[PDB]
Amino acid sequence: GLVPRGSQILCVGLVVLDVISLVDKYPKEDSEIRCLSQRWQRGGNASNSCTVLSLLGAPCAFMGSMAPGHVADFLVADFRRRGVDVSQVAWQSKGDTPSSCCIINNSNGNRTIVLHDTSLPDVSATDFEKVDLTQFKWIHIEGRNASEQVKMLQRIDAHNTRQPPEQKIRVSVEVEKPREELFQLFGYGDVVFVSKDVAKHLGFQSAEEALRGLYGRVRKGAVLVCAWAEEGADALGPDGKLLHSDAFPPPRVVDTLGAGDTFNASVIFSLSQGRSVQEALRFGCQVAGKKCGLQGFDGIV
Amino acid sequence: GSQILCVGLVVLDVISLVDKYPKEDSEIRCLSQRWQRGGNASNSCTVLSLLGAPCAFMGSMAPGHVADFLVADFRRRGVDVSQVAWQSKGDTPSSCCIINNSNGNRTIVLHDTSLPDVSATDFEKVDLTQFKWIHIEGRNASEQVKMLQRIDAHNTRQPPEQKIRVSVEVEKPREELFQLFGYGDVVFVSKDVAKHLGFQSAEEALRGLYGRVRKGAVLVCAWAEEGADALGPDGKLLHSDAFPPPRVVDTLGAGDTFNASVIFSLSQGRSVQEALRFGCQVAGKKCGLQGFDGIV
Ligand SMILES: O=c1[nH]c2ccccc2nc1C(F)(F)F
Repeated sequence: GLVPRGSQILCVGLVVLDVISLVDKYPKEDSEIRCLSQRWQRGGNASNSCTVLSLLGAPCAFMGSMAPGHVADFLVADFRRRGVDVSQVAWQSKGDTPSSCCIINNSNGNRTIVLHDTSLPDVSATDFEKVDLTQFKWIHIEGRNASEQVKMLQRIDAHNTRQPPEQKIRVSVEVEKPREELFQLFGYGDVVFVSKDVAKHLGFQSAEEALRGLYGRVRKGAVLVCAWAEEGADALGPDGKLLHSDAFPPPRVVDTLGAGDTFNASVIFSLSQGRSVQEALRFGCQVAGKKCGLQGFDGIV
Repeated sequence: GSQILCVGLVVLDVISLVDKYPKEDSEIRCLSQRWQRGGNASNSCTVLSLLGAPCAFMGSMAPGHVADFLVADFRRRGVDVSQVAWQSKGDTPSSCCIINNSNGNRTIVLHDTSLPDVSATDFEKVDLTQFKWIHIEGRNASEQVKMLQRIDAHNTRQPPEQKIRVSVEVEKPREELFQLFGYGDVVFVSKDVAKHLGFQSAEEALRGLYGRVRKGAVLVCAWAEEGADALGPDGKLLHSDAFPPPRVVDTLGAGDTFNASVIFSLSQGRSVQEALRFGCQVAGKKCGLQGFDGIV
């Protein structure tokens, strides 16, 4: 139906069906064992950020690859359940909709993961060329297929060029996996989110070290953001003033799965609402903190 | 008396095909993913259907989007879902299956959804005149014995020409299930049940457990790559070497393929030797393929 002009936040990236099983002891190959509990969860960075923005009170839309089937059916119903607009999905004729199987040992708490197959093609620049951008006030891209995502990001810059400053689409990028191909995405977006893993792999031993060491890579006037678990988060703008927020840990830590995604979405939300980078770092840390003492995303606000 | 009835589980098998079994706390990526209609009695229905045998499934199912897929698989196959004991409380069971492509080993992490099992009450509603054979997957032993007694009673009232052949499977090493040994013309005992009783071969297990079977019953024990063995009233051991494929890619449901093919051959009046041999034959073809298409 009718989405008002420049009203939505779009998240471009991965959706996956995570089957999570809790077991007494790790299964030995060729065995038939019974789990304590089993959960079917909708995962993926851009998918999780959508759930959060819906819960935060934001009209939001997801854009990722899915193949028609029963896995896609569960995921779409979950998106819809979290009030996410699913009309921009790139429906693929060939490939398997991602599904990862996870095994949690009730004993040592260790996570054994069997990642989804590579069969499904990622969203292309041509798939993206087809999108009428006027309904989006902000577009967020989870770095995956950088070459292609660069063309998408050039398109938003092109769109923006012919628009008044009050009708310009704000853009954020996320470099979460420590893969070389992605490091070119640093040059795009008004807000750049770099992870602890990417920073550590690049050498940096802290968020100040990362932000001071990678700010050169950003486009003129961009804000480089880094969350460092318990150390809270830092942000660095074009003024050179390193901003910081201490973490807001929960009384006890329940589930940290999707905490960075909660951080990203909350920062995007705060900025989209006209708040300062400092007000936004604080908001992000408050919400990502509340989430960690919760099972899933129910009651994060 | 035409159809073959299978009593037991139906489970959604969420399959991931790996090149090597994952190490604890590791993070491997699978080659392919698939959903499959699992559960022992359900797998046996796929096989019987494929062998051209009119069959039916009776098991507990919760209406939903999972069961809708399962029923669409049964229907695509030709399995009579009419006897499904539909429940209201709970969800349909589901399992995570890691299939090692290199050797075909299958690791199953099962989620049993508390779904109430098919009871003697559900079974009394069944018209036993359409059935040629009845196979029961050892689950609620005390409850299934009542279902078995009901079949013997129908048999006493019928000529040897129109009697129902009955087969039982004891797959899990649960002491409740040993009562089933017990009933039925054919009794399938798994290698894992046999090992859990101190037996180190299919021949050992048969010589040991035969005393526990109904008078005139055939006790059958498959032993993976070591083939299968059988023992009847005559006290003569029957053996069948296996039919391994050059490259073993999927052992998920091989035992159910064996059981169903053994039932199929016997239902068609072939000797226990021929049936043993056919079971190994079909279980072998299946191990070289992913799933069940192309086993015939
Ligand atoms: O691995 C196997 N598992 C079986 C399980 C039951 C009956 C026959 C089987 N054959 C094989 C194989 F050796 F032929 F492949």
